[PDB]
Amino acid sequence: STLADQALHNNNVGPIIRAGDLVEPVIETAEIDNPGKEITVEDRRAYVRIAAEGELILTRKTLEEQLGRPFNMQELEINLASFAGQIQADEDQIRFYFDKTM
Amino acid sequence: STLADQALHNNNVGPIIRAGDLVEPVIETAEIDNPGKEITVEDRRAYVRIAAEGELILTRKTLEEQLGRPFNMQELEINLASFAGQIQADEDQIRFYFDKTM
Amino acid sequence: AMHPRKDWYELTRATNWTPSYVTEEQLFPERMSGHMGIPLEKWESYDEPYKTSYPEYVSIQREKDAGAYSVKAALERAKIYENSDPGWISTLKSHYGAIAVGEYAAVTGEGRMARFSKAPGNRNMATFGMMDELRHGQLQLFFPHEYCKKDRQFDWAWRAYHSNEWAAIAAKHFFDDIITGRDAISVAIMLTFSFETGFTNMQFLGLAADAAEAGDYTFANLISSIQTDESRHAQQGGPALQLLIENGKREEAQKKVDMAIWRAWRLFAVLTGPVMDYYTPLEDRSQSFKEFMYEWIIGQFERSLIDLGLDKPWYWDLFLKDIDELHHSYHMGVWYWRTTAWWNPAAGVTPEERDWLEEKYPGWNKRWGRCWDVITENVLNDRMDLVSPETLPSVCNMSQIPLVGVPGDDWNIEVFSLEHNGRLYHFGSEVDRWVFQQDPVQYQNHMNIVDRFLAGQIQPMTLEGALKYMGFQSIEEMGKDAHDFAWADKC
Amino acid sequence: AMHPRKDWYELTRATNWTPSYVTEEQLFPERMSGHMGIPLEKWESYDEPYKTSYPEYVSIQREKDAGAYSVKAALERAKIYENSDPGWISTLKSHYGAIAVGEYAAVTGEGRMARFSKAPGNRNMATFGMMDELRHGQLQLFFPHEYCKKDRQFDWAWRAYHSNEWAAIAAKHFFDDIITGRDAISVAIMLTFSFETGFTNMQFLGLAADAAEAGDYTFANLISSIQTDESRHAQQGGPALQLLIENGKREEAQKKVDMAIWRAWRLFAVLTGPVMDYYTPLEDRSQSFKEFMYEWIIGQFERSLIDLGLDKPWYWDLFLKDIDELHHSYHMGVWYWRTTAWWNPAAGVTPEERDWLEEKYPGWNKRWGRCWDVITENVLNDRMDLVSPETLPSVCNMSQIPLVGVPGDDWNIEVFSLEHNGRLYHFGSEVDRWVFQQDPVQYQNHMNIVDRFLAGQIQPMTLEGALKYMGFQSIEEMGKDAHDFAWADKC
Amino acid sequence: SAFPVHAAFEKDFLVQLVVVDLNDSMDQVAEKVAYHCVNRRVAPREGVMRVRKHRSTELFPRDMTIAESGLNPTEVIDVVFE
Amino acid sequence: SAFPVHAAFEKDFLVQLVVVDLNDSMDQVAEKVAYHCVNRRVAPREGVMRVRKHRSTELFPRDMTIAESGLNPTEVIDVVFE
Amino acid sequence: FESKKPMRTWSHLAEMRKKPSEYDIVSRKLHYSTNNPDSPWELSPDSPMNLWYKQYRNASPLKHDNWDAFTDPDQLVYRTYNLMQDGQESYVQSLFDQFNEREHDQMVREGWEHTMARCYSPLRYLFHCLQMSSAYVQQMAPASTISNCCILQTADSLRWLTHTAYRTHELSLTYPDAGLGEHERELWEKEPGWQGLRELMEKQLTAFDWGEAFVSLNLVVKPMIVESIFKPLQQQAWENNDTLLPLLIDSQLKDAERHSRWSKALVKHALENPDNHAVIEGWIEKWRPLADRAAEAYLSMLSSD
Amino acid sequence: FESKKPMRTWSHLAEMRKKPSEYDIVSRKLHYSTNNPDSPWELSPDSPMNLWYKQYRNASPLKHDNWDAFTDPDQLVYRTYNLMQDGQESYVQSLFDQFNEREHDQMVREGWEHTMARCYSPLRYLFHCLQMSSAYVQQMAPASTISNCCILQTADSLRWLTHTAYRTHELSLTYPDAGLGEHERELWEKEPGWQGLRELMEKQLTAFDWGEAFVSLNLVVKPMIVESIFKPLQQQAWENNDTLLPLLIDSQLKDAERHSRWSKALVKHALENPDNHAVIEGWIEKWRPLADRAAEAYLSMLSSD
Ligand SMILES: O=C(O)c1ccc(Br)cc1
Ligand SMILES: O=C(O)c1ccc(Br)cc1
Ligand SMILES: O=C(O)c1ccc(Br)cc1
Ligand SMILES: O=C(O)c1ccc(Br)cc1
Ligand SMILES: O=C(O)c1ccc(Br)cc1
Ligand SMILES: O=C(O)c1ccc(Br)cc1
Ligand SMILES: O=C(O)c1ccc(Br)cc1
Ligand SMILES: [Fe+3]
Ligand SMILES: [Fe+3]
Ligand SMILES: [Fe+3]
Ligand SMILES: [Fe+3]
Repeated sequence: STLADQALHNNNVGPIIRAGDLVEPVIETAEIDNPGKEITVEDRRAYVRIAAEGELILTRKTLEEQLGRPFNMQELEINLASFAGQIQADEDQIRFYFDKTM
Repeated sequence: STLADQALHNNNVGPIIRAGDLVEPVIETAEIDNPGKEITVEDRRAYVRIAAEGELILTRKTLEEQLGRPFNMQELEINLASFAGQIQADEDQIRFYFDKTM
Repeated sequence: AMHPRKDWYELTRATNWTPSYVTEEQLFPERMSGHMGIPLEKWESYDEPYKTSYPEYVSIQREKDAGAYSVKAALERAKIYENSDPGWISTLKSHYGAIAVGEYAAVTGEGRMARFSKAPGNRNMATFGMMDELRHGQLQLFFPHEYCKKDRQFDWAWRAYHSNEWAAIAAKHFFDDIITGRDAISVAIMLTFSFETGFTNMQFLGLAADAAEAGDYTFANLISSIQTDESRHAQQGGPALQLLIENGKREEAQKKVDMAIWRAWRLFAVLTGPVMDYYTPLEDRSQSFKEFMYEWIIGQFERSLIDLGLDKPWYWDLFLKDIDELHHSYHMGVWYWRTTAWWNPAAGVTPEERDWLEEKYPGWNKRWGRCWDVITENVLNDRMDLVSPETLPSVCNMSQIPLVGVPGDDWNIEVFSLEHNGRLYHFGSEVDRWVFQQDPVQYQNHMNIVDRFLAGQIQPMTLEGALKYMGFQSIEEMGKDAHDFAWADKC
Repeated sequence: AMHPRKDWYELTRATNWTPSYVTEEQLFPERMSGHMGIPLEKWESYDEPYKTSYPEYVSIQREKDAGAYSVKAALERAKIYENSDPGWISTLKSHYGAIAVGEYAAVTGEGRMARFSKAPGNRNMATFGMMDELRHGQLQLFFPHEYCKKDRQFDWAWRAYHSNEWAAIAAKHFFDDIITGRDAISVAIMLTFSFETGFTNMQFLGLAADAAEAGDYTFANLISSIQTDESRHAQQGGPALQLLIENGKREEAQKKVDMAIWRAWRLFAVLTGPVMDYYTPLEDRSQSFKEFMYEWIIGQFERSLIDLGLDKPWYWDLFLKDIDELHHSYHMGVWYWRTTAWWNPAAGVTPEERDWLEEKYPGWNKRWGRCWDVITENVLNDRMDLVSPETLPSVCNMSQIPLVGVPGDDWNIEVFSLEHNGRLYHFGSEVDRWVFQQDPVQYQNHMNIVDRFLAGQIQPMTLEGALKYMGFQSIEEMGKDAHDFAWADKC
Repeated sequence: SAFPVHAAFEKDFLVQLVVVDLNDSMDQVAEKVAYHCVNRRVAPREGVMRVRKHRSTELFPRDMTIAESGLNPTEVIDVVFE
Repeated sequence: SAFPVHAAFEKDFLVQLVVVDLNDSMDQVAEKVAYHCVNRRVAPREGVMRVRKHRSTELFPRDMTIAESGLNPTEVIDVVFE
Repeated sequence: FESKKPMRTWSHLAEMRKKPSEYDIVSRKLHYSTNNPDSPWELSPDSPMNLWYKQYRNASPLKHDNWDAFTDPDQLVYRTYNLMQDGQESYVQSLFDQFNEREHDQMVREGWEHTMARCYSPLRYLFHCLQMSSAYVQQMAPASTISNCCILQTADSLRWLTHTAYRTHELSLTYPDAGLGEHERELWEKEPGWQGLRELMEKQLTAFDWGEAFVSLNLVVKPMIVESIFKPLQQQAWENNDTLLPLLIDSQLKDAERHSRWSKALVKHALENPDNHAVIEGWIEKWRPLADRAAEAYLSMLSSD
Repeated sequence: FESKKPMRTWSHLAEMRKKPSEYDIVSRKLHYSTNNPDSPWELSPDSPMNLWYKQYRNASPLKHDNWDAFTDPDQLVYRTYNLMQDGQESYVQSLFDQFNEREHDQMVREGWEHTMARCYSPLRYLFHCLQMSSAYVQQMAPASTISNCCILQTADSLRWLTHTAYRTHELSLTYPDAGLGEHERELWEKEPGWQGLRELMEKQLTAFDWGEAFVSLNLVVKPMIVESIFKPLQQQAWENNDTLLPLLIDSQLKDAERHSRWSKALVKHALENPDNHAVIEGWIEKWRPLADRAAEAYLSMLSSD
């Protein structure tokens, strides 16, 4: 159908953060670390779907600054309930991304 | 006044346990470890006032059995919001008690 | 000082070796391993994209549980059980019964990979996976256990998978097919990729959104914490898929995904569909079942499947049509045969709800509404004999769920049947028949609950006999209307 | 293997020694230590009944905080600020403003003991006490901080103790008297025994009960967790009391308790009193202020005081009468002068509330009711000028709170005045005057806010001038009726 | 004697197991299926109920018996209105 | 000139600061206190308002001034009805 | 149907004399695959995995009519396991940090890096075999309480593997010319000292009967590793001024003793059926020779230099 | 008055260029007692404690216009301090457990127990003096950020005391005839090797000016303890086959370096006012000789038999 093809043909990537102390810091980090991407946020109360087109980076350093307490990248797992895109993760950041463009 | 007199002239001793996973195990332990005392319970939702006349003992062994997981007596501090009576505590039990009888 | 994981990680998965005292095929038998003849050396390129290490795992999982349990403990007196809409309580009962012991079975799916996958990174990530599923099974028994003393239906959080109740058979026939009953690579593709990036987001996050609207934070917080583990261990699937594709097995990979997605879809439509569009109180419906499907399965999962180099499933258009229709009929079946469920289905057809249903599924009142009109009139006229069944629904030989179609003004119903080795089988869709045909040895001698009834395995051959066969141990345990028909007053 | 604490505990508090290079009195000066001439050796019999050790403390406190913070995190979306009754929101504003920086000041009371108590066990338990109050100050800044962005009154969680606002002066005058302004032994008896086993149970647990009724579990869980620390460090008081009694200082100990309890009472009556009987919504009032007083102060605290060997205070009957009457007038004062508060007082006088007040305090309507009748009629007539003050209340020179009495049908009001060193002071009770006379050097040159107003320290001498002096920085910060007088619609 | 069929009644939402008799006419079979459908989830209507093999174009004659029909046990039929 | 008193008005709930003049009569003083009490928290009534030192048994004459009365600034007075 | 009241706990625990514990609530009677002898899994009764389980679980000569009553003597659940191991592992990680600060690896006796490269770093292969094998016993065991002990044992095997990987890499920083982190596979495949161990594990990993798997792994192989590998390595480390290895091995031995404790409890349970004595003794005598040769060849290699 | 929008954070932090951290929010500008120079506390301005603060805090020669701006370089708060120290303390307790299992104390060189009884166990007195002294700097310091560092330092001093109590008792189990746990007060009061330290601490505890208290405690006494007590003990433990004491002390030295870190940060903050250089240097010169004598007497005792 038209609605379904439109839904499939997206390039949205990014984290789905469960309700808790990481929601606002992750939204802020997405905005800061992807300047000139528009970040979209869908609030479903128990989780928030955060996305950008094609690629979205969260760096450890920015997330620590927005969270306001010491933060290692691996701890994001406590609150990363899902994500859109493939994930490329390391000690400095996580990148959500797609190989293809739809 | 008679109301104040009556309130003061009590010999109620025992733990005030805050809302959480220790309330029911502590009530059950008070009953088991003080056979032949009536245990009274006043439920104020955020806390529960558990008492007996003169002396109330909570043993570590009984509390561990009623709580259902390994438990050291010192941990009761996580949930012991207040108590009536003087306290004599050791690694095997806590005893709440009064020196005087009113 | 400590040395960063990137510098020693490779040694943690440098564990493949060339066997000399038994053969490679003796060590990794195809029936358990599923390597499709791809040589050991090829599997060494497997690169799990979501890594962890033992010291980090134990520390982080310690933290995750401390939060889940603290939240539960702090909210014991929030009056969820006492004050929630009974439709919400039924949602909890259905969830814990359908999920807890199935999570524990998933330990075995993960174990199958930990022992039999030829990819070393897969064997390690599957060890964390075994642990995660243990966590999930234990959390989902511990949490409902406090409600045993409130309601015998909560006993089914433990009992369901030990029963022959029809929905438990549907759950086990699915999970035993994709989790416990196939080789390691099949698990990687059908469980971790297909089911666990494709559907579990619906039941553990979509449902969490509804739980938060309903004000049940103990539950919302629990299941969203669980799904954080899934987001990690599910990432075992993609790299297996990529490896099959690189080694000429794209066709077989595609077939496994196409099968697993359809099988998951049918079970999901009977369990989550009615929860999202009927049991959850209208005011707490964050989105409709279809809207959540388009978010999680179409927008997220299917787009990811394409990014990885697979194609849309061949049955795409049938699937889209099914999302509009199937769960409305599955709901109607579960409610009409509510006595056979271990939860209390809510009818969900007050006028205000029917307005919402019409908005979300235009044409609903001229279809399912026609059946609900007859049902509603009988309740209003105290003709309750007519709102309880006196026969069995016909059941799919694949999904184990009743054979349904679209009722009312443009009635259409189709059963897809097959004669095979002296038996007549009936399937609820073209795709369900196709699944059977892909692997008849997996399925052919299985007998669904109606087959058993007809063969004499259910005695006495009566409603009560079937209910006792299904494991009900008291009158209280059988499903009833969630609101004791109080909803008809609004009609 | 590990050796149990009982076997090495004595060594942790074997730390007294006989000074040789300075005198005992130089090391423990009476003005900071408060030993009353009791020799070093006698203090070694001090035996804290609620012990802990460093490794256990850090482990257990780590756990307590993990729970408090997880609960806050899991409930951020519960919409407490948005959906709570405004009276409940004002209760939070009052609490955090009155409490957070005062908890931090309590660190200094504990530090006073850690350095200057002659009892080794007291110095160690006070070190844990310093840490506990640090925790309490930090929690009760961190928690309200999220509401800064919603409402400027929450700035006062930090700002209040930095202001000359009248209620902050009352809080500071009390806590500086019993916490930071006296010797170590006075702290042990006035703070840890009197205030902390006597009254904090009310504000932290009685209020937690109302909070749980109101469905604010983040707050209820926080403050009850805080009180678990109090239950331990408050037990520094009893053994000090017992030691003074054994060493011939019973009369001194009795006087310190009598003073601390009364001082605590007057502040508690202006802060917690109106919260429990007026700001908390009627349906959330677990017990009345008086009922809680009889549970916690009479039934628990006064009974424990008698058990330890002290007597009922000389002012017993006066105290009982005050419990029936004082907070009703204090509430009326806070409300009528609401523009000077940093929270929005709820009037709490709809008919249904007035009925509850009458049941809980027979005769209420013929007393305070009479004033509320005049107020209500002016609101209904839109004469709002008549429900805002154009002068200042007269204020007690001890408690820093307005001088009040019983209004209406059996009007009775008494000021207890005193000439001292060429100055005229006014006190709101016989006991407050007596507290002054116990230690004039502590109080004599202090000027209350009305003294300052009359001395020309507050310019201009108007409402605006007083509001500027009290530290308000915007219109929003000034207290208003919690419901914007919507309660008048029910009258 | 007992003969199980799976039956789909017109305007209903499902197929049900209905046990009929080998010697039932199609009229009798239709009435046995209707018992589990009409006034339960399907509104009653005027008309003559007919039986056919599932999704078939051709209808069985009204007086034809299950035995004469060639139907096998557990085959699917529809009950529809002419 | 300004003369502060602390005044308690009959049937009110508190004592308030009220600044009067040194040469005000007791009648003028009573009216200055009444401004802050009557029709705010105290019902108006008929009768003559009288001034006395706090809780004293004797009333100041109506026409006596603050200066004549012997009151000191910041002393407490009651305003009560005959 | 009868009318019955709510139960205090699961119906299967409702007759317990004592209050059910966390362990009981979350651990007991979870394998529904043992309920139907003819159809372990809800599929065709002769599906491949159904045939596998009928042969390798249901048909084991090791027999008991209530395996589900088995109890882990430690009564571990996921939550308590992680509390315990975060404690032990934090401790080990702290030792690594501090010994590294103190430049421990520089002070070991000349040549110790070569003994480590030959005798220690390839332990990652051995430990991974224990991990794979433990996962096999997990998926085949006829009670969830047994399977749970095996899950935790699988995790512990990975813990040891990871210690070994970490220390192999770390040692290679001080001693970059010893083949550390480079030659382990070749040693595992070609070096005589490893070949007894490799043959033992390749064969053990192909013992598919659940009982034989359990006995060979936990009663034969693992105790041999304690007495013939772990302890002799501690003794050699001491002779060579490696003070870190003995402490690390002591932490690993806690896990090993725990594995032995649950295994012994399972033996005791099994022995309720007198027929099982001969079954177990038979498997022990079958596997003992391979274990003894594995140990001999390893020790002969270790005592070289 | 005007109508203003809500602020993102506390009014005093609202002009920060970046988002306030947990540390900033819960730690900064909490001493209201510095607001009114005439009345630190809300009482009579010449109440005894007001006179105490006006003399010993407000009138200190160590001056700065904004002590509140001081920042703990580690930015510790209660929550993060407990996370850190539960890690470090659980490690030390694990060392105690394992070294006890291995019977470490039995293997120390002959006579070491007597050196411990004399030079180690009476450290509980010195550490308690540091604890009392740290609590004094807490209660007198003119900024809450300074006082917070002092609170945590007070707790660390008690941690060290507790280590010493635990080990004194433990040692005495193996060596019951050495006066361990029995004679420490006598040694602290009468043994020449302790008299320099005791004179130093009795005098330091009577330096009531906050600045002098801070300088003498953190810039003179505590660094002396590191170089003249902690490190020499580690060296002597090494010569006597005590392998536990050096690890214990390394954990305590982590705390000691943390104390030096915040202290140096406070010094740097103070030196923004040029006048403070002469003030600090003068207190250092004043206190150094006592500290040197303390160290010398302690080392002579540690070196003998
Ligand atoms: O460094 C990594 O590989 C990494 C970091 C964070 C997360 Br979540 C997962 C993996
Ligand atoms: O052993 C003790 O001394 C003890 C035990 C429990 C608690 Br709570 C407090 C003290
Ligand atoms: O793999 C999973 O996570 C899973 C599997 C089955 C069920 Br029921 C729930 C979860
Ligand atoms: O000691 C205490 O716990 C305390 C002191 C003051 C305030 Br405000 C709150 C608590
Ligand atoms: O508290 C108890 O003693 C108890 C509880 C449940 C069961 Br089953 C058995 C005993
Ligand atoms: O654990 C063992 O070593 C063992 C166990 C059972 C039997 Br029978 C023989 C030996
Ligand atoms: O810490 C020191 O050693 C020091 C500090 C400040 C000055 Br000025 C001189 C020396
Ligand atoms: Fe799971
Ligand atoms: Fe999963
Ligand atoms: Fe506190
Ligand atoms: Fe306190």
